[PDB]
Amino acid sequence: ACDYTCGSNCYSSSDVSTAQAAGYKLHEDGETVGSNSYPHKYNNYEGFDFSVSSPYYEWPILSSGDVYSGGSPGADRVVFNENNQLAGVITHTGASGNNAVECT
Ligand SMILES: Nc1nc2c(ncn2[C@@H]2O[C@H](CO)[C@@H](O)[C@H]2OP(=O)(O)O)c(=O)[nH]1
Ligand SMILES: [Ca+2]
Repeated sequence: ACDYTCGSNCYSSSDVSTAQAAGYKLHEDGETVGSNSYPHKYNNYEGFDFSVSSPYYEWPILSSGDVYSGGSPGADRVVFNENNQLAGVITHTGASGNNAVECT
């Protein structure tokens, strides 16, 4: 079973932790990757009830299991905060335009 399911993509807690560590590492170094500059602030326009405090940052999580290193970020994102706490896993899949929904 998936710990997080973003559309058709299935993620385990281990996939999420691995992606989160990568994103957070770049964040503490003031570094960014990809044409879209990841990680970057996640504004929470959707107003998800993250139990973890802001500010929030998003980083891509890939269905291939690889850690994001530039190139196509796909539609899935791990969201974490300043304390390296997981806020949630979200996706653009199944959401109109640039909106996002949570992975269930
Ligand atoms: N849907 C959504 N996108 C956000 C938010 N904060 C940052 N973004 C990013 O801003 C872009 C334009 O709104 C989005 O496509 C998304 O980038 P990602 O593609 O990196 O997820 C947010 O709170 N909601
Ligand atoms: Ca996996």
